[PDB]
Amino acid sequence: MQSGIIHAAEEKDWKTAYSYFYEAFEGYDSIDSPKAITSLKYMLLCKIMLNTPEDVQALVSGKLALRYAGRQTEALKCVAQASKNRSLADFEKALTDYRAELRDDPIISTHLAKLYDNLLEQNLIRVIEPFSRVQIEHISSLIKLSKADVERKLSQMIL
Amino acid sequence: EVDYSATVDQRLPECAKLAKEGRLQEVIETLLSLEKQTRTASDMVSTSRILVAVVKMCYEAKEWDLLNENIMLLSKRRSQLKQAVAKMVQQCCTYVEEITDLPIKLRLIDTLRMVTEGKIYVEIERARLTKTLATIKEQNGDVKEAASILQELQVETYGSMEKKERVEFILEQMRLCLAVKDYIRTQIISKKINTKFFQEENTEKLKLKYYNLMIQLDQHEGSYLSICKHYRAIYDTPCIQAESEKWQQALKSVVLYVILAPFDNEQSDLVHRISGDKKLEEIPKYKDLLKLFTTMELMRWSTLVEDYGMELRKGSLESPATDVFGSTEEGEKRWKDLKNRVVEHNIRIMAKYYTRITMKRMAQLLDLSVDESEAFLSNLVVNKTIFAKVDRLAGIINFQRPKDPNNLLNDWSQKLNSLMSLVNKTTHLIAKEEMIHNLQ
Repeated sequence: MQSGIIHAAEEKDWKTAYSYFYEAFEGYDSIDSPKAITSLKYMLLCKIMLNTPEDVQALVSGKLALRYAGRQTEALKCVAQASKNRSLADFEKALTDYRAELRDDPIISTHLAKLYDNLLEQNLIRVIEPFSRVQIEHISSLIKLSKADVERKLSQMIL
Repeated sequence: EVDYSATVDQRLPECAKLAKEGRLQEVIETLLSLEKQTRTASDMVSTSRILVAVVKMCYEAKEWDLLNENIMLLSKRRSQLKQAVAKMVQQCCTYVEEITDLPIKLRLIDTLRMVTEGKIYVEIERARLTKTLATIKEQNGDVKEAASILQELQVETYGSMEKKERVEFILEQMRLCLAVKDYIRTQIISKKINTKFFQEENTEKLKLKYYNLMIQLDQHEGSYLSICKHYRAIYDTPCIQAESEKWQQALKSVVLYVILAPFDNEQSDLVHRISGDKKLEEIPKYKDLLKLFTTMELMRWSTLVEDYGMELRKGSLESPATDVFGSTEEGEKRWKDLKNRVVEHNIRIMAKYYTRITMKRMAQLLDLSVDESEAFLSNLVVNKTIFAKVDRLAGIINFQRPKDPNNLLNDWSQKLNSLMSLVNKTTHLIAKEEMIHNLQ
């Protein structure tokens, strides 16, 4: 568990982090520990950041994880669904709803900013897909952000 | 190796006489000794007879504790004969069928299951006992427990059981899972059934039950094409075809769901095949709706609701309606989906014809506001159903892809090739005409 935490903090290599978290989850489940929920939530976060949210459902429904269904699994599942739908508003709703879960965990809090940036990027792409000369004001209205922020992000993306 | 047929025949009636007189304990001791001797000698028939007779004697005494203890002991007896245990379990299953009291039935069934757990020779008996226990639990009012109990079984592997019984067990598991609201498990279970089974001799009721369960499962989340396929399979059954009302309802559902299904190659092929049916005449309005959705011309939601609004929703006594568009929330959702289908069809047609259109005109022709039409078109483009580019500043929707010089030159080359082929064909026709009209 600690090895995965360290090799997910800032290393920018998430496959090995997920492997380590899976090992930790198996270990804690074997002895019926109360931290298996933490291991499951951290590996779900690893998958989300690896940008394959579709596997979150499979991980949660996996045979070993049924007894661990609950608030934390639901929170991370909702975050994964928000990422899949490419909805920054959905992500913000998930945060403001399950704040106790996704904002009191130090590691999840550490990665929240990067997840927010990635979701903003993908949301802008999805919003501007069916356009050729869309207006920045319209994009800002669609994505519920300020015009200046949207313009700056689009400039960075073009760069 | 050493037969005991004469000895068993001579002894059993005397044991029965003593048992009915009230000599239960002594008779059971003596029969246990005889069973030990028969098992040692490896006399299958003698051991089976002794076991069945002992169970019957214990049953016709209302000695339930004695029956349970005897069954367990005689099952656990060392080097017991599998055939003897099977015969005893069959007789005990008959007894469990006959018995009526609830807790007594439960305890006997539990003991039989514990005895026959994990044994190839007695596996159909265990499956039937589990089915009966699940039925009893459901009737008592534990649907979740009944579903769990019946799902614990694995019927696709029992090679001795007949295909009819296996299919019945699978269908019961599907029904219980649907009643407990476990759709992933229901789909996993339903995967077991091989559709080729419902063709051999009598797979009519089973076929109908399976297809109805599949219809429910798919309709849970919306699988209109698969629902239409299931309804076609139902409509194909001779039992449904014989009665006019049943096949009429089946065809109505098929047409309606094929209409509701989103557009794709498979959907188009299914729609064409359904339209190419003679029986549709008896359902005139639905045939008109199918023709409306197959013709490549704009259609209006208001006109559709005016013409077919009541026939497909409330119905008339001559042709009854269907639960496709009922007054429930499912029906409301399906009505909304039909409206979305109409909008998508209009967009597809106005993309087949039209290089550039204005957003105001597209909204005016789709009968929606500009914002709603923009959202619909954007969703279609994102999902990749149709190609479109919105120039919001000018309010123009471009349906033509960019034209590369390679594409332009290829089009020109194709035109030239077609021209040459047409010249050759014209020359052939001219030669034929000259031959026909020149000799005379």
